[PDB]
Amino acid sequence: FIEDSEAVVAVDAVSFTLLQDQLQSVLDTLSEREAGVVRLRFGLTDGQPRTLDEIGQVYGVTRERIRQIESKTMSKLRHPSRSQVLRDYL
Amino acid sequence: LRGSRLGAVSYETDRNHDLAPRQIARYRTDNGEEFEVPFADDAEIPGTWLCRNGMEGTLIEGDLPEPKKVKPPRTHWDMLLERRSIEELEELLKERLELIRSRRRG
Amino acid sequence: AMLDVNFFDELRIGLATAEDIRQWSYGEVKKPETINYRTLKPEKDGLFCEKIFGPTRDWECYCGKYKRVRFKGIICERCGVEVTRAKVRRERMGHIELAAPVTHIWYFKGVPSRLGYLLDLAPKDLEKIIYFAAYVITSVDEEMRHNELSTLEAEMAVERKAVEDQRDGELEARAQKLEADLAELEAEGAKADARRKVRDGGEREMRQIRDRAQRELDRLEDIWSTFTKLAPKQLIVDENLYRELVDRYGEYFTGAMGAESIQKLIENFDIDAEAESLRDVIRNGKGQKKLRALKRLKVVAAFQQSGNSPMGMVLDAVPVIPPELRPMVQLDGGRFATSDLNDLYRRVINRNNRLKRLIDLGAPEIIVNNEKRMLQESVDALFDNGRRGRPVTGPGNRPLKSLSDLLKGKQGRFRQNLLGKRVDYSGRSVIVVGPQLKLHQCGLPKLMALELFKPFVMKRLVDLNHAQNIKSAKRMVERQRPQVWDVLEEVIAEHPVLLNRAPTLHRLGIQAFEPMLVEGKAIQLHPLVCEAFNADFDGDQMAVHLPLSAEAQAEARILMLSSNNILSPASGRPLAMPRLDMVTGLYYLTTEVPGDTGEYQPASGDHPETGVYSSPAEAIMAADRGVLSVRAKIKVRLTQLRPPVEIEAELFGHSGWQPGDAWMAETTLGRVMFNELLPLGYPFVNKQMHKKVQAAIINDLAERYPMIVVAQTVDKLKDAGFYWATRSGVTVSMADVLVPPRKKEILDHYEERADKVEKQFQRGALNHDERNEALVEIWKEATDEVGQALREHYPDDNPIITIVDSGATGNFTQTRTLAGMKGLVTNPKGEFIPRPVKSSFREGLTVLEYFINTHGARKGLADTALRTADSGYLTRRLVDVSQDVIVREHDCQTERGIVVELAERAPDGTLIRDPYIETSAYARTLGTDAVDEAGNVIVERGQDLGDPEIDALLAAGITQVKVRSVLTCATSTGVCATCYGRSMATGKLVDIGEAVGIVAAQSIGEPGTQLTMRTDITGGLPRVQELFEARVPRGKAPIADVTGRVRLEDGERFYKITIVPDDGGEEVVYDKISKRQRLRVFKRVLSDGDHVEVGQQLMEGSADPHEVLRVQGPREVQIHLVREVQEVYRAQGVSIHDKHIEVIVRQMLRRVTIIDSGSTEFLPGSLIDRAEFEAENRRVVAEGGEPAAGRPVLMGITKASLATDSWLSAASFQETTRVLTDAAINCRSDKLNGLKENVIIGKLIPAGTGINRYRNIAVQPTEEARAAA
DNA sequence: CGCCGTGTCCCTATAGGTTAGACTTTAAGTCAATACTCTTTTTGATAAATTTTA
DNA sequence: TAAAATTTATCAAAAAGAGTATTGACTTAAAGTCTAACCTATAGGATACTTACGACACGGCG
Ligand SMILES: [Mg+2]
Ligand SMILES: [Zn+2]
Ligand SMILES: [Zn+2]
Repeated sequence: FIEDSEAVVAVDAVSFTLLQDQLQSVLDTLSEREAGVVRLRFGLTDGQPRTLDEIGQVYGVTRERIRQIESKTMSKLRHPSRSQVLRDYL
Repeated sequence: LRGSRLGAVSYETDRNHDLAPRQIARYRTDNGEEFEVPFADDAEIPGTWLCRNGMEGTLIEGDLPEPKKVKPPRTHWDMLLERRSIEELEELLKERLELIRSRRRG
Repeated sequence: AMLDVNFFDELRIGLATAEDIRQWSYGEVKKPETINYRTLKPEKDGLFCEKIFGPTRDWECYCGKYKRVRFKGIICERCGVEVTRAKVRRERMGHIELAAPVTHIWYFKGVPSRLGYLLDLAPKDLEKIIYFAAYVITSVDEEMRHNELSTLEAEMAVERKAVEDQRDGELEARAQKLEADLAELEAEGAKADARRKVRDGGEREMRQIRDRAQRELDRLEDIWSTFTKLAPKQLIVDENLYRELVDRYGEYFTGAMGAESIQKLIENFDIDAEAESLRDVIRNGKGQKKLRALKRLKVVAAFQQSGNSPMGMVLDAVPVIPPELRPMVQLDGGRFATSDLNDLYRRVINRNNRLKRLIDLGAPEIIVNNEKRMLQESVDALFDNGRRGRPVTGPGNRPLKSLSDLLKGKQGRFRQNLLGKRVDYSGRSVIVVGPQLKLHQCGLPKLMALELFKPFVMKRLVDLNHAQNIKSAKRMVERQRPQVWDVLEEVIAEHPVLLNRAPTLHRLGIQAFEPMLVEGKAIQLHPLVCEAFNADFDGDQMAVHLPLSAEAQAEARILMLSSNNILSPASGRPLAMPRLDMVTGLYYLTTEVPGDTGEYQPASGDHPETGVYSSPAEAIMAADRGVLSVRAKIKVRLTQLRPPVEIEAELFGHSGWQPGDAWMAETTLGRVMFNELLPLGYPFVNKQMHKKVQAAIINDLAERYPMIVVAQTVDKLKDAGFYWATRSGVTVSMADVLVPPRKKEILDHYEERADKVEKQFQRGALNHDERNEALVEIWKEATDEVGQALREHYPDDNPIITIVDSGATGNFTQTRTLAGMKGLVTNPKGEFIPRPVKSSFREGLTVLEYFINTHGARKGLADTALRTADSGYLTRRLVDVSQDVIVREHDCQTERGIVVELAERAPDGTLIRDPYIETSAYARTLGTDAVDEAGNVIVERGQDLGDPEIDALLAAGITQVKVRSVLTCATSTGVCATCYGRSMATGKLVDIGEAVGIVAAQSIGEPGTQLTMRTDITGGLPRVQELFEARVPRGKAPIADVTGRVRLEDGERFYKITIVPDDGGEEVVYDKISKRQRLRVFKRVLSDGDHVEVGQQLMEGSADPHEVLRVQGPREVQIHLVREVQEVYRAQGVSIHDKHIEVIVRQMLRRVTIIDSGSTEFLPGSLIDRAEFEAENRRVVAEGGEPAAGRPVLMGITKASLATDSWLSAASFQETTRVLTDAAINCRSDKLNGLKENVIIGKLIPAGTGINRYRNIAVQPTEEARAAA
């Protein structure tokens, strides 16, 4: 009679898969620089979260430029067009 | 009632392709059995290891980096020697020596 | 394995060596630590160590260096935990390197002691050797001990001579003291006794002193005799002797104590030589020695053939079960929850650690041996708690739960969750009757179809753009937002839902219905499946399941859909037959009332007939107007109904096709309206729809027409039945329960007789029991007379008697008790109370009479509960026995077969039909042909033999047909198809995948419950049980052995019967036949000089199937068992076709017993399958010919199950410990081919849609349609 | 070979280890001034198709 | 029956932020490290006490 409060919720796992897919599509709407900065900044490609200096190094620019592209991209995604699609997962 | 073994669960695809490359290291046990221990590439490989058998096993690669022996557990001799002096046990030894050899000569 | 598939094809048990153990383990536990007290993380090298047993967190090592998937398969170089998924802790095992050997508790203490046979020692003797209480010599040479002996008897003579130097020193010293007694006694003036009291004291001193010397000399003589007779492989006590023997004879032998010495014993045990000696003994020995060799011979060859080297009994390194199977769950609040395997493992580990410590210190033998004993004790406790001593308990003195108690008894896996499993996608609810659904449809409350199909509706209302994604759909559905329902109808249509009831007594307890969303919260069930489900509406609940895969929904839609499963599996009578209310409606619809409104009278002269009606349409119009009653006799002119056979042959002869033809008929309007329900091809009926008539109609209509027509016709009958049951005016009012005017006179007439009987008892003319019997008979006569007067009093339109004589429900006795007399009421013990009750329930009983009625009814209720409980046991056993009778081949092509009685001859001479033909002859396939008076063939070989052909046979005038049966099917594993005949459920031939064994078991053990007892032959369900158990009958009765006349004699207070042979030489004498019995009556009573049969029954009663087997072969016992069981089932009026009982009986008579071994492999008294026996004889006729002599045996169902080959099912049955241990000893290999072994390991069962003839069919578009596509 | 009974299912002293607590570095983050060129927006500012008027 | 008039086309210019940086500056997050300090594992203590809490099968007997 002991519910294991750690089991796979079934709907949670499939929901996470759907979130992965939808987020991937939305990020693919971003420009190449934008998609790259987002994926690296939030570790969507290897699970390692790269920080601003690493991202500026692998793109060969200054970290201030990386942060500006970051802010611009975030604001673009906050736009309801590509936002309301992902609201429900949260 | 609701309980759960103290722990956690993850929901991520088990990608079998893009991982961190491993590096199998051999660790010979005292009896000599070999037990593979996969290690990552950029990873300081230890000379010794606790193997799958459960006894300490050293690298098949030649390292032999000092046994690092420890002080012996206090012995009965240690617990006796403090309270009593060597010369003091000497007279008792001679008493038993004469006792048993008197039995012998008899 | 580590990686698994569904191709599992052999589960092979076998003892495991420690060499296999330290290669299983992924580490080694060494510390008795469970989880840290403060941080609540597992310990290193403990019982939960992540390095040994794998991470507790998905893709995280202990110290947290690697914490993601990209690092997988690697081991972190500092905390040592291999980073991987966190369910390996379900599967990785450990081991414990013991410091000293230890032995099992299963192959030693469990009766019989397998080790005890193995090493040739008794169990109690070994229980002193492996618990450190007796030494053992492991080997010896003694060649030079021969010469050393001579030296030591010389030294023994020297020692005993020194002893005698001491002894004559005693003699001399006490002699001097005794002459001092002389010199101080005689010299002095002491009393003559006193002066010699010292004399006696000294002589007594020498007596006790020579006792001292003599006793120590016997001690030395004993030790010398022991050394001379020192010999190996024995049990020795007196450790002191052992010490003296060793330290004087330290060479010449080695001897040790405990589990290491026995390890050596097994090391120095040669199974080969011992086995040859055992063969020699069993071949040449006799009596007890031969048998003791046999049982030992069994286990020794078992080890020899397994090649398993019994070392598995001495358990070195001990394996540790994975942590997750023994969880440490933390119930919220901090209260931890162990699993009690943690505690036992901790005990063993603590004791092993302490033993290692003591060994290092070098403690005296007392402490080390005690600790080894405690290790052994705790290992034994862990592998089984409660064996070899009192249970190891804990808090609340509750016994713990050793691994065995997880795999034994009723709470082990092998008698529990491997039987039943909670399932997702399920629900239940209370049921209500829906007289609007079709037979296939069913109701389903919306609030229960939105939480069963929730994934389907989620997907669907995502696809229709009502939700942005899945999460929105889940929340919306959970909030029952307006448009979920509209989608729910779309996801429901054409998707079955199995509707099960509990108890699932028989096969129709689960059926598949197409759901139909209905409001409320009660599952609306179609009323015509109540008979199958045994579901009244007093608050029954049913469980809705949900098939998911394409195969599952196809299964429901095709196999289990209600419309297809109309007929019953047992006797083929319909179970969608309109019952109860509908039957009353149809009766009232089709009954005929003379003198009703608007009859046909041919009276003329003044006016015409005024009875004819041009069409049933005009008849209905005249019925709506108050002219025509529905039940008046009229002459209609029909054009859409087929006339009966005689009228068709009259008006049309051969080919009257109805849709156009016209014909008149004198019937009632009700019967026309009724026959409009039945299909067009069916002839006109024109009867009064008694329930049996409707049973016959639906049986014929199901035997000749497709199934969909049957379903639609049954639905139409249901509708008409309800509609005309409302109009029938069947009510109950106390003005409508008429009492018989002539009751008081009847009661006075029988009261006078009761009074007279009581007077003859009061005057002492008869004893106490006889007057009770007389009163019982008188009041039975009174009950019969009151019932008869009541029956002749009532009219026919009385609703109570209308309900009864319709066959809707209720027998006539209940009417007799409602009005008239209750009659005799039983004792709590079973006898009849002689009062008796004389008031109807309409008149209202008095106090005492109600008390007696309570006696009866309460006992009845308790008995019904227990009877249901027992029916369950019988069904379980029958299913176990007949789990492996599944139809394999289309045709065994055999020619043998039983004969059928089939309308025995009349004395005057006719063909009177045998009443029980529908259970014994129908649905069978002939092996021979029907020929008569050297005429033509009538029915050829292999025909279904339904009703029309039976009518043809009875018309042609034959009485016996030789028909096939599942008793003589010659297929190896299970029956063929043509032997099983028509499947009683389909109406067609049985398929090639059916599990007819399970259908037979269910159909036999289902109609129990309602199986009463009688007023010393057992005559109910226990009788059936003792028949199938093949017990010796409670009322054993003698059976003849050979023909001839009888030697009848009435001896002292009981009988004496003997058979006069006609060539049987020795006369069989039956002496001790009691006076309480009765002689058999047949045709007249058994008279002296009467000619008896070979196996004629002497005493009316019952006989033991073993004896009739031994006398009259297998055929006779099969017929006897079938007849005897069907006698019970006919007595209760339950229709069971004989082929089910024949399946079970065929499962009884498989094996044969070995009376002569021949020279090949077969122990006498052992029971082996017939096919194996014949194959072995076929093999051994070559390579030198010798037959093993076999005799047929009849064994009960339980014993038949006990001899199943598969250890898995065998253990799942009962006695798990014994089954598993013996299977292990013999390295048993199950093939996973039953329908019970394949329901455990989850793969596909070899029956129905699981066998490879159906599971591997290939489906492809046909080339023509594919090209058109 | 049969017949039966009964067995069994209180404290101190060392030492290590732990964390906590906080200072001087990093190393990663965020703000703001200028700056440079450039597709595109955005509002502005003149030309041309559809409707008013005598 | 033709203008005087009311709205679609095109850029001029500013700009406007994008396409894009830089640089410097300030900040903090951490974090590495030094120190502090506080559990926790570990061991050692001296009159004398001395053994607790219904059936199935095998072995004996006849
Ligand atoms: Mg009920
Ligand atoms: Zn680690
Ligand atoms: Zn057959």
